[PDB]
Amino acid sequence: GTGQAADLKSTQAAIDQINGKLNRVIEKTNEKFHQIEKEFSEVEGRIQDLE
Amino acid sequence: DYASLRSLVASSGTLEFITEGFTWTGVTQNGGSNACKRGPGSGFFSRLNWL
Ligand SMILES: *[C@@H]1O[C@H](CO)[C@@H](O)[C@H](O)[C@H]1NC(C)=O
Repeated sequence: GTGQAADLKSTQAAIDQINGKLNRVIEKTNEKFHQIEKEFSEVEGRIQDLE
Repeated sequence: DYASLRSLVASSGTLEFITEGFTWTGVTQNGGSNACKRGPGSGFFSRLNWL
């Protein structure tokens, strides 16, 4: 007759590759605490334009 | 702080000057100088009033 079946090893090989890069993209996010001020209230000029 | 002033005026994009009614009682207004010759004789900073 007519049948259909999937190959586990070829599908697993592709998933192992994508899960590897999915780990590579979300791994160890930077941890920043006391930084600089980015939103300002009034004009300051030289230092503010550089910040 | 010449740099800070030059930056904010540049970011403003308008030299629009609205003259106001300042009451300077007991002092002589509109002083002139030799180095600031405007037109015929002595002149002044157009947006400044020397008391
Ligand atoms: C400049 O400022 C305003 C323009 O909106 C006007 O009322 C004023 O008379 C102008 N003065 C000169 C000298 O251009």
